[PDB]
Amino acid sequence: SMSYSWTGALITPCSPEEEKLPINPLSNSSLRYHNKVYCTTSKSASQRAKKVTFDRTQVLDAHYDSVLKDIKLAASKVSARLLTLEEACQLTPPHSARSKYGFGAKEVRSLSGRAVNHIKSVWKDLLEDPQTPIPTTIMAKNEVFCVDGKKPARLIVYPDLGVRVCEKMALYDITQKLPQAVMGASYGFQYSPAQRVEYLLKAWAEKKDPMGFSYDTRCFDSTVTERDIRTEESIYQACSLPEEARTAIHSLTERLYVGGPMFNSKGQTCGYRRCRASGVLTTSMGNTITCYVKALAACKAAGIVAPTMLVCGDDLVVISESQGTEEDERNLRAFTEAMTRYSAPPGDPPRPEYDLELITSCSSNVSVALGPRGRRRYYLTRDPTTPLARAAWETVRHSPINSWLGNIIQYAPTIWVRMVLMTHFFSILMVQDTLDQNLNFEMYGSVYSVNPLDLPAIIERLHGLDAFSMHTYSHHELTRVASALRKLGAPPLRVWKSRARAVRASLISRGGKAAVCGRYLFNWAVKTKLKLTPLPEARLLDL
Ligand SMILES: CCNc1cc2oc(-c3ccc(F)cc3)c(C(=O)NC)c2cc1-c1ccc(OC)c(C(=O)NC2(c3ncc(F)cn3)CC2)c1
Repeated sequence: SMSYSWTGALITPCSPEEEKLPINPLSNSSLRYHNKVYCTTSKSASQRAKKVTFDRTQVLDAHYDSVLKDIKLAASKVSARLLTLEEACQLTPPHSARSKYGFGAKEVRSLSGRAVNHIKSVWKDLLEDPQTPIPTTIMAKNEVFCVDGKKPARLIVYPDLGVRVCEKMALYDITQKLPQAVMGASYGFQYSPAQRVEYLLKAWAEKKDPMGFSYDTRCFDSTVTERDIRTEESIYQACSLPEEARTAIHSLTERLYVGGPMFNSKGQTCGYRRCRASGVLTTSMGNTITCYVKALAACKAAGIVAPTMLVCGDDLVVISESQGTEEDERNLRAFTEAMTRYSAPPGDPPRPEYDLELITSCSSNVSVALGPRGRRRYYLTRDPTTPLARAAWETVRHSPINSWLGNIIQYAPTIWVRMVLMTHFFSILMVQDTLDQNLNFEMYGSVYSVNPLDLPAIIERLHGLDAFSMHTYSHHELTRVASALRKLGAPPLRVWKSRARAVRASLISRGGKAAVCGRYLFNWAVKTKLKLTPLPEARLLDL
């Protein structure tokens, strides 16, 4: 069947949109930035709709059946509970999109009578009706990118706030338990960046002759079939559950997850979906389990020797025993053919790598830096151009949600985070006098809140003390930040190093947590190094 059907009505915005920042004609830097940086808007929504609309074909085999049976068996050992109406209301984030029924996240969170009783009828309706399609809204995401053409806008498909609370009642406990239970160590979302690196280093070292590859499915959400979604439901039903959860899970699968009509921001019918909805509670878990099932089966079909797998939604990495370059190349082609048969076709074909550092997954790669005594430290990095471009977007566009503080947290050991992002961020917090204030930031389709003064403790907990002493960066990391700065029209590293010395001194002068930030985060900026010791604060819980 077709992944989507369309009526011709536009995917409409709800906010003012901007494809490009206005150019300053007397600035060459403004010109370089204008030539390279763009924001996705509703205007490209139709181009995305064309790319994601296609017929799916699925051919399953004994390799697929065998893997599916094993994950159902592991799922059968899990016991999960219903969340009460109150717990599910409490799990709603402060600014979750308001309901069409005249109530927002504030009424849900505070348990206001009308919001609670509206959700109660949505819940009872799921128990008595297993068939009526649930309506959804389709919206074009506004994301900043750097060219090399332009990526069209990604689409978000989500049900009403009242339905979102009900999904949590039925499946929240499952999302917190099922992935780790059925995938074990392969479950990608259980690791901090230092633990992920440790996992990859152990996977690499345990092979006699390692080979690794990453796989990208072309438009994964659209490749998910109705049969794939009903299979996810049978995985969920393999768990031990209250009968009320079983009924609600079945109704959610048939009325929402398998498909349904999509409406734009104006209430006009946009189309009909017959694939994965991007904005449902089960998107991340469903994608991770389904990608894992299809990939493990494809590994068996291709004759991949001793695979160690790491799965993050549709992002997958397989580290295995190399059979030599010719056989590895034949095996990756057979893996791709099996993946395509299972309806998970490739975007870019996979390539075997014989150095862990050469694999790109979740836009990232492992890099090596030397410590002050010459010890090799391994950490995750990425090309810094798009994160730096996103950081710059907000200097002319003061957004209430920062789209680059997530980079400081995830990529804290990197040259580009330490020298540029940290320097710029702490500078702007001191100019605005917002240092000690909690701020909102986006991280993998979620709006988190963090206090900037807690950054040294958060970083040590997620990366270790090593994040504050990556002394000698690789030639590639050095070239990557220098080219990114040049391409965006930004000042070079020598300027950032001078600015960091002033930022370090200004933070130290404020004392307390601001002085800890200055001493730990900017030790790279001084020749007379302080001896950085473990933070007792890092021995606290962020998760
Ligand atoms: C570093 C850039 N990000 C990432 C870099 C990555 O590089 C590879 C990777 C690269 C090369 C390889 F050869 C193999 C693999 C990844 C992979 O697994 N591909 C299969 C991968 C995933 C993320 C990622 C995604 C979502 C997250 O979050 C959902 C997080 C996170 O770390 N979130 C945080 C947290 N999560 C869990 C936890 F317990 C503590 N902290 C801190 C807030 C990270």
